[PDB]
Amino acid sequence: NIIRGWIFGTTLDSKTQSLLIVNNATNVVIKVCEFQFCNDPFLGVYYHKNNKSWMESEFRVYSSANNCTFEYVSQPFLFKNLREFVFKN
Amino acid sequence: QITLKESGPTLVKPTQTLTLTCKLSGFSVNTGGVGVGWIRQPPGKALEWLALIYWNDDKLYSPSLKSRLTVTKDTSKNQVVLTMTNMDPVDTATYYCAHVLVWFGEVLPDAFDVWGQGTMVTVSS
Amino acid sequence: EVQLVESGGGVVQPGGSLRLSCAASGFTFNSYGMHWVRQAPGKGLEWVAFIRYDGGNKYYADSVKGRFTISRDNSKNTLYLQMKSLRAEDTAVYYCANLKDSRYSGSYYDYWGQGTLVTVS
Amino acid sequence: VIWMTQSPSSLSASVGDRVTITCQASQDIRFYLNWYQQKPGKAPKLLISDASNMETGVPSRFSGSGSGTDFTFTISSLQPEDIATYYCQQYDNLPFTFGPGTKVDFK
Amino acid sequence: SYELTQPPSVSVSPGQTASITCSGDKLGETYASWYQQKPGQSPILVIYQDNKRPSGIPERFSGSNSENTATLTISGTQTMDEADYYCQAWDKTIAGFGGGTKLTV
Ligand SMILES: *[C@@H]1O[C@H](CO)[C@@H](O)[C@H](O)[C@H]1NC(C)=O
Ligand SMILES: *[C@@H]1O[C@H](CO)[C@@H](O)[C@H](O)[C@H]1NC(C)=O
Ligand SMILES: *[C@@H]1O[C@H](CO)[C@@H](O)[C@H](O)[C@H]1NC(C)=O
Repeated sequence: NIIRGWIFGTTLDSKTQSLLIVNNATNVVIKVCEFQFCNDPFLGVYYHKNNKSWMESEFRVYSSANNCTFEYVSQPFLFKNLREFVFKN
Repeated sequence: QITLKESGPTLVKPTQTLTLTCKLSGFSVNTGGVGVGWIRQPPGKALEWLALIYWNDDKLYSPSLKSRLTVTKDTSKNQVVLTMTNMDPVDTATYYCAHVLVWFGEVLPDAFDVWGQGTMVTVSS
Repeated sequence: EVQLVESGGGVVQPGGSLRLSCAASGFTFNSYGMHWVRQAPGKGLEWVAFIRYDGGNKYYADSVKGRFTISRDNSKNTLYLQMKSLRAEDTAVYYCANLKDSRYSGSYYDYWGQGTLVTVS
Repeated sequence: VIWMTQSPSSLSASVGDRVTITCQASQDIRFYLNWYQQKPGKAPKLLISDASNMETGVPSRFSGSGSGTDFTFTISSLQPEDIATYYCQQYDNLPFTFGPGTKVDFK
Repeated sequence: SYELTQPPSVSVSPGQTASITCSGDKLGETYASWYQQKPGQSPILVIYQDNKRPSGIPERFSGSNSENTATLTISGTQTMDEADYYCQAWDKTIAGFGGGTKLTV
């Protein structure tokens, strides 16, 4: 469960609206804002004494999230496990 | 700021059931990552863990007392409730509530970052 | 790493025809749209045509519209330009490129080929 | 068709000098403008996209700005290696177009 | 409950560094935490995950966990630090607490 979310947009900067979809420990968050994204966006997590368990550390996807137009919250979207998605606009 | 407070009876007789209520503020009991536990401490003695409840309705109990312990929560009033049945005189102690830090990957408790004030309970005829 | 190689250039007469191609490698060619841009010696850049990643839609400059056709093959990772009814004014170095474009191409990168010289005389 | 123009047509400057190039669009293209650099015998290289977005690997002495119809390109401290012709491209609407270009020479 | 062993007390002068340790069977396999308590009051978390301070906790506090022994240290111990310190650790999600150590300053 390393892949957590996606960024969609055009310029992908603070000039225009962009769509950010991120899963966290208990929910899924969808936001649309004039985000100022990090040079290399990611989520920070740390691990327990045993490698089997982990906890939320910091959120490092963007430096700012101004002029938001949309927000939605629900439950997480997420042998080996195969997950498939289709994204349309 | 995150705060918790205990309330309930301060005196019960032997062979009676006690209910203690924890009131919380600064956070919602329905928020992910949230949990609350209960601990008791007899006069001059060390802390003894009783039980805890998580936001996902998962629960843990101390195996030495589990048979007499129940923990529930009110999702509307933001409260957590502990029940101890059939108390004996030896169960005289100060009872505490506290917030529980827990790991998300695999259910595993960590530490109590926020504690209440404690309420003294006497068991006596 | 990323390569774009134009070829098929040569010397032809007015009223004739010539077909150019551009080989692509080192990247997911079939994921990107492509542009043709030409430049005469001592002159600035002239945009020629654009084709979508799927080879669906095609766009042309008025200077070549009705005479030139843009096409592609995603199995051979090759971009093509079919030019008919050539004129002296078509003398230029023809480039294939993946132009960075936040609106149309969707590319986050910008690549240009070596260019191939076409002469009409 | 959106037409692009540039000013000056050419300029000369010494090492350490500040150099500016102005571009103008016949139509409002928002910030949808690319700045390209070209030297003789070579293909154009992109230095700036979306008006002011500096490309990775481009030296900090380069910058861009402007919006709507009026755009600018600046070199804060000209080097011997910065002698080249710069072009503006608009990509708001197809067909895309390039400007006439501005040449920077050595003083 | 998980077993934790502590000294009954430690004694230092003000301005000196105090150290309280706790031993067990599986401390090297689990994270330890420490709490400070005074009579008539609830305990406060001073150290968690072996060597981390909670916000609001004086910079004097530090700790470690090695050789199946947990440590709490107070650098430049003040008279305000004259309190009972407890060690906690978990084993298979079962809690354990030590007897507590009374620190005299
Ligand atoms: C955790 O990973 C480390 C390697 O980084 C390994 O040495 C250790 O044994 C692992 N522990 C468990 C419980 O998997
Ligand atoms: C975006 O937010 C700023 C304040 O942070 C405001 O001044 C500006 O007008 C807003 N832009 C739009 C289009 O609302
Ligand atoms: C996860 O996202 C939800 C929704 O925004 C938020 O309430 C919660 O605090 C976030 N963090 C955790 C640990 O759930």
